[PDB]
Amino acid sequence: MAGSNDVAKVMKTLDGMREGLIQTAVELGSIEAPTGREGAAGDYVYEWMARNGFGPERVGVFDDRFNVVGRLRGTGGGASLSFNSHLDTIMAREDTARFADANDRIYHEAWHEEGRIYGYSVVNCKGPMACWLIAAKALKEAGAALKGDVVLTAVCGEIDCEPVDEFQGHDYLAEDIGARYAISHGAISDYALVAEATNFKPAWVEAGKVFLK
Amino acid sequence: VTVFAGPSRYTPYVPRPVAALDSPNAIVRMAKLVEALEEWADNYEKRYTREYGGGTVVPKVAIGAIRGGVPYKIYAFPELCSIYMDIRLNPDTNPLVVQREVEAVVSKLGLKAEVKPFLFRRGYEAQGIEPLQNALEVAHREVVGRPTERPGSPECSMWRDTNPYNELGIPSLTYGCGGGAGGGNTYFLVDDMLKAAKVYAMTAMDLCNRTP
Ligand SMILES: N[C@@]1(O)CC=C([N+](=O)[O-])C=C1C(=O)O
Ligand SMILES: [Zn+2]
Repeated sequence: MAGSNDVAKVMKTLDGMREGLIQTAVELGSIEAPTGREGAAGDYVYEWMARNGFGPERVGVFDDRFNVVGRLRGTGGGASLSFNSHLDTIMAREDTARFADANDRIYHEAWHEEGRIYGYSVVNCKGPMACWLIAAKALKEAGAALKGDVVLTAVCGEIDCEPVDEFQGHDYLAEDIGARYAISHGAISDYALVAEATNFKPAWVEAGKVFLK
Repeated sequence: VTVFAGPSRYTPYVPRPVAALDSPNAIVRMAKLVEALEEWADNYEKRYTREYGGGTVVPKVAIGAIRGGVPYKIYAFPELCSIYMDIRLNPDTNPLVVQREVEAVVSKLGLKAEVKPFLFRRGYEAQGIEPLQNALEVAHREVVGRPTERPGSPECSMWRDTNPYNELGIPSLTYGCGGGAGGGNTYFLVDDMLKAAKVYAMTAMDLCNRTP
């Protein structure tokens, strides 16, 4: 494994998808999606998945803050693999309390230039998301032979915001309604690759946290 | 007073160890500034103490509030942090002089801060108070039995609505029963209250029968 040169066909198919890759990343990256308002980004991904025949479902605690889960169904008898990236981004309409420069173009937009794609929302995390969205599209369209399912999981509320004191509920929740919620309500698989910007370096330990008032 | 620092980092990337005044975390810098301003405040009230006919003003300073970052997003420390200072002025002190003094405390620490006034009101010594002062004195000696004592400094060094009256050319003094809430006291003797009402009524019967 993997395959024979079933691989070669898929690699060429991906070569031919370079424009889709850039387009998806720019469009996704251009959507305003600070934690608390990921809905519009979610909708984009849902429709993208629907268009491409991945039978997406919105899986969320709130109707405007939800995870999106689709699948490329395998033929049977293989391990399933989830691809996962998050829908929310860092800087809200105005985080003047955190950052002194809470409004630069790079902080709230995304665009294709040279052979680059600019924008914090691309780095974190619409770019890696576009990557496996395209990967799945290629696998599907190349007719790749897969015994196991590929599960496509775009999650809300990855960023470390949390309710506390008088700041409660819908507007301030994050991780509790994101990935763990999506998995607990059906987005399960044998393995999961979380796509984030790591410069092609794999990690498989992470920290926990305790917040103290 | 808003101290600047930064750049902000996601907690797993925060640079340590850093000296407090050099902390990229504005909160940590503000902590040093708070201490220097407390030192400044101790001396400020001494330096600007001033005796008037109407009382001795001991103008005090307190830090009444602080905020930096927001509680519901604490994964990246803030690049700015603000305190809100209550600085009393004797009647002869320009607010700008005080602003400069605070700016100097900041500068000596080598910090960058914005020092912004968001409130200024003047204090006043009454002028031409004598006819009310006298009517009151006579009433007080009669009802209470002894001459009036000069007020403690705190009660001469606060906000009271004598300021707007005096500002507008209406000589005005403050007087009543009980120790002061800011102190703070928690009850009145009914007896004292009655002495106050009688002092007030007598003051009026004197003063309002004098020709203006
Ligand atoms: N001038 C005030 O009314 C305003 C506020 C308080 N206080 O901060 O307790 C006290 C006053 C007082 O001397 O009664
Ligand atoms: Zn991320």
